[PDB]
Amino acid sequence: NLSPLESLAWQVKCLLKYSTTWKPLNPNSWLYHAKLLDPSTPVHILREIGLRLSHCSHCVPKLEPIPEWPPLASCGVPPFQKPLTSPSRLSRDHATLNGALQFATKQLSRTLSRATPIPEGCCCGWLTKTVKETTRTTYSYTDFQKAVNKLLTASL
Amino acid sequence: SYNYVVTAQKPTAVNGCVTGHFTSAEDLNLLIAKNTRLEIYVVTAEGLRPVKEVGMYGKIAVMELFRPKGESKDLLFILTAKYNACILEYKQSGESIDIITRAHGNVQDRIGRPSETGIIGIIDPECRMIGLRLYDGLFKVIPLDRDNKELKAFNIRLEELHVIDVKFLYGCQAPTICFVYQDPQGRHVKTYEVSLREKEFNKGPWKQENVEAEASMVIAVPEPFGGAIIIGQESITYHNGDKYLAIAPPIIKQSTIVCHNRVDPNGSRYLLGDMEGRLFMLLLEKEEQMDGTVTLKDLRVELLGETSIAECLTYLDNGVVFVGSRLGDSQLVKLNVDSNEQGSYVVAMETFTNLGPIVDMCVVDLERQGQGQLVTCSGAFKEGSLRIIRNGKLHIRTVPLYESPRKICYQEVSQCFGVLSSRIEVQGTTALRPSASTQALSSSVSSSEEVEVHNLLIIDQHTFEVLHAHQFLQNEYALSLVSCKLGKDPNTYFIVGTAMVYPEEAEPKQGRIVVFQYSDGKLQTVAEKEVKGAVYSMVEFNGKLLASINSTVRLYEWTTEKELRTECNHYNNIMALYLKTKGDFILVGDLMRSVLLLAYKPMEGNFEEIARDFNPNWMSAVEILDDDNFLGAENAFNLFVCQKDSAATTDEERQHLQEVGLFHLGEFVNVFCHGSLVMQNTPTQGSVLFGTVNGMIGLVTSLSESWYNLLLDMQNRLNKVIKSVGKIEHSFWRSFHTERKTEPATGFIDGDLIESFLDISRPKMQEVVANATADDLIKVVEELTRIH
Amino acid sequence: TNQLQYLLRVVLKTLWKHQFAWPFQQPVDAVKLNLPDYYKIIKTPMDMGTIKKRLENNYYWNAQECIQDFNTMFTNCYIYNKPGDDIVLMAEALEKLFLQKINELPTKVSEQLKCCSGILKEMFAKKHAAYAWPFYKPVDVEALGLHDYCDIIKHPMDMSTIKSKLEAREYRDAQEFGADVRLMFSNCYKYNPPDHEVVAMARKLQDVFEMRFAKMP
Ligand SMILES: COC(=O)C[C@@H]1N=C(c2ccc(-c3ccc(C(=O)NCc4ccc(S(=O)(=O)Nc5ccc(C)c6c(C#N)c[nH]c56)cc4)cc3)cc2)c2c(sc(C)c2C)-n2c(C)nnc21
Ligand SMILES: [Zn+2]
Repeated sequence: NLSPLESLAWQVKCLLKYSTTWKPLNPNSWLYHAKLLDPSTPVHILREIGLRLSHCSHCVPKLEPIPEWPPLASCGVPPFQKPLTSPSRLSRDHATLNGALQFATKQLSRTLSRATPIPEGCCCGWLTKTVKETTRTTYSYTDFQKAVNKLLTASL
Repeated sequence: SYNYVVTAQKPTAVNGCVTGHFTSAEDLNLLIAKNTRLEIYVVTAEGLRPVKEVGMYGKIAVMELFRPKGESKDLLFILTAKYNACILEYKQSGESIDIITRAHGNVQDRIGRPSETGIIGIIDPECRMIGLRLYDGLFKVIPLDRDNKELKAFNIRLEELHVIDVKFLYGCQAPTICFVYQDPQGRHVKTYEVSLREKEFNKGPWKQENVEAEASMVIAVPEPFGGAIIIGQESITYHNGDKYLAIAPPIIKQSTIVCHNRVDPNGSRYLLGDMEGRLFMLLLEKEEQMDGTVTLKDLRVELLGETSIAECLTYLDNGVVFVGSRLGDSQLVKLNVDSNEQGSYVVAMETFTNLGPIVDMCVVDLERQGQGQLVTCSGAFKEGSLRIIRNGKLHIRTVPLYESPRKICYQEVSQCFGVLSSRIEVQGTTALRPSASTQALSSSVSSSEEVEVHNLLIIDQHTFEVLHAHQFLQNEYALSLVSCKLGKDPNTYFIVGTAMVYPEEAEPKQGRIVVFQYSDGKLQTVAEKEVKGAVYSMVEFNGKLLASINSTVRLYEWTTEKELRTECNHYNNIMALYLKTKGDFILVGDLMRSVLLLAYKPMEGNFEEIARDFNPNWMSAVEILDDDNFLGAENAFNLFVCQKDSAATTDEERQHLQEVGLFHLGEFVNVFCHGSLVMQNTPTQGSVLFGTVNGMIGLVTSLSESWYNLLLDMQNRLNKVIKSVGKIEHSFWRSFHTERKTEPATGFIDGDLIESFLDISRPKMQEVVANATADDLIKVVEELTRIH
Repeated sequence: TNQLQYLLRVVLKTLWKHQFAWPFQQPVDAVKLNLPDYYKIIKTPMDMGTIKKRLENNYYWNAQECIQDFNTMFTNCYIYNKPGDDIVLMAEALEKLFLQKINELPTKVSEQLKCCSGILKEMFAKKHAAYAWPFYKPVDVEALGLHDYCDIIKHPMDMSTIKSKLEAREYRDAQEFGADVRLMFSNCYKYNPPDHEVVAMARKLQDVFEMRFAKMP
């Protein structure tokens, strides 16, 4: 019994697949590896759309891209390669960050270092109508993200 | 927007030092470079007499000394993290002292990826070339001749990309370089000849050979011994042609080695720093034969004692050794000839005040006279402490804790600080040394390889004695703390957020929110709520407790039954680390999505996501200057001001938070907190004080349009007069700079530059002000300096 | 036996109604589906409908024969396709749901218009709402960006319009209704390329519609 939110996310993903203006974030981006976005359940497409990680170029032509991999200063791991520096020196370097960023950096460095690269008009209006008709006539991207925000807030 | 950023306490961490005949051929100088500061000392039998301190516009990351032929005294080579490079000479004329720039230039290539192990700089002993390694797979050489006053470089391809360390060798007909490179087969040493004619590499004197997996340092021995020593995690080796020697003493197998220096110009004795504070000495025992030649026959390592955790060592004279530090106090030590009552041969002489790495700070007034006082956690591991700072120049008390501090919060109702902390124990676990967590007047525990254990300490304001210490559950890490009064309850509570940890989990799946109370001189639990995640921060919000659990930002209400109840949620973030509040608004800072702004709606009961900033940054700390101006800092050593756009034509343009200001601070910012350090009962408005990893404590205020325009023109006028040391253009130093984009500075007045106008001579002031008078501007400077 | 009955009446019923069931409910018609290499890469094609037929007419001799059939159905989809394909996600979800459930395994014109109204009401049921939803309402030329759809198709149609016409008795006889429905499907066929998944859904719904309408009085 698929949940209502999963069913809606599934329809969103399937319909969006065929839009030539939809530009999803690169599936090899670090987010997919550090387990910050679950790749199994389809719901993550909404979470992306919530954060403007995935966007429609027609509505948003000049969005700054999200970096593929974090700068090594904040994770200490180069792209898909074990670090050169020994663990002890890394640990001594992370002790300078504050209490919270320290834990975040430790988590990221403990996770990414075992990653493996995975070998690889506008439909917004109807999507926004489907979402609102599920939670409750010309729209754009803004009114899509604003609706997905409320759906997530009231669903998860 | 407009702002004004000034330096209050200059940085005090040490990240590079060198010794040589700099100021004169007769004297001996110890040169300590700290971030954007360059300190000069002269050694005497009494001690160190500082002669000159000069600030430079660039993070000094490579410093070296060399004496080219024809010069009566050494010359200084400085390369900053922004790839400004210059060669300096110490020029004295009677009582006046000047630092004159011989040659300067930039060596930044258009494209490339900076190496993991950081910038490396090395010089030929014969002074024919300057080596550098600024990118993977490229070696950047700089011919050393008087002609090359613009520092024209030329590259040379490197066969292997992953270079760990590289050094020059003594005694070769042409310059020779040895290094360690890694490949799938393992780690190997190697050699080349750097031909200055062909501008290319040639095969070197001896062959590549395998080394220990952790081989991570290179030392070049002088004549006659030859060769280089490779310092590893579990063994040490000496390689020179057919000669080969190794030693694996168990003494050093307990901890890693991080720094080294040469004691005897003949290369018999070396000092090796240790991460636990130990200070080993390395002895090379020589041997000779009938041919009259000299060769090595054995290696010995012996332990001398304990010192501050060392980032670099150096020898001056009569056994006086200087130990710089990035995590503690910079010490001068005496190396005696006999063990001193305990097996230690080491004795301290003088200790220097070091503040960084600040990891938290809160502004209070213990005198209750309206006078400011900063209390700052500082240090790491066995050098943790609290530095109470109050205005006089500053007075800096100290309180060792012998364990890592993380957080602090001031609680007036009972007049005691609450401090989190963490020590290090070795797996049953055992303690390594006494620490506040077990030296307190009273102790209790929660009961609802190196492994950390975290404690919450209650510290009295009058005596800073450790009143009590509470130990958190096994494997649990305390992350955030705050003191507040909840709802209608008249009590005052400590609230601490914790996050469980396990090896397999990539995102913590368990945590706790714990409420403590302090009365009758004792600490006890009152309320605890289990949550599904870590807790990166918590805040007092109009009587309600605002927390962030993993990506969600949550709001809790304090019932009359002494429990926390959920009010409303939020889920539009990657990982919410930082929080701040003013009235109703909330300024959530995320891991990578910069600053998010909310507004709590009382008559509806939910958060309204009124804006965002979309540019990707890696935030470190965020703070609010007013209802509509937000300040934030990122590991790129910059500051940027986010402002809710006032004029917007569409709904979309009201979602963007515009980055209306950009400034390259030159320091890793680590925490913000409102407050000030002068008596109160003027151009600038407001105030915010922020710590740094390098110890630099700074102040940020707002400016009215007119003052910003005036100070911008004043700043531009100064750069045409002030002869910056190293000839680095000011705008290039203060430009926003990252991996992605570059931008000129806008919206921030460079405080340290303006104050310098107070030093220039009267003719220089007249030329500065030309097209008004100096005094009508000296008053402006005076009003500005009074804020710190 | 008991396990066969359990599979037929619990697992089969559960998997026959799931929101991801429809694509696997019929043999893989490669010719229509444009699958060139499919019939060389798999030697034993299998589908849920085959399993239901075998269970209902006791084609099996042992219960595990049907379990290996389900596993083969998952395996063919896994082998032919690559990670990241939607069919792969559907297969994974079905596999995990099956594993969850398997653990419990024990040890006369008026007559014609009435018929057409019944058929159209059937097409609206949740029984087919999984894949019949694209046609429930007129295709919006603006809310989906199809600029040319106004030009390429000259007679838009949708199930809601047909239902309204029937409620208004606009259809003098059932032949007009049949022509309208076939036009509704043929427009989708004509506009889209054969690869687009919408066509797959249209073919499914039209198969159901023909199976029902062939029995018109
Ligand atoms: C891009 O806009 C257009 O185009 C024009 C417009 N678009 C739509 C529209 C577009 C797409 C979708 C949609 C709906 C569902 C799915 C879906 O669930 N996708 C999974 C899948 C994948 C392959 C197969 S399979 O059957 O091909 N493959 C296969 C089968 C079986 C087996 C065993 C295997 C196997 C193995 N072993 C390997 N492969 C296999 C079967 C199923 C995908 C897309 C829905 C709607 C649209 C309308 S009105 C309206 C409101 C909308 C949104 N609209 C109509 C009517 N007309 N045009 C349009
Ligand atoms: Zn769009």
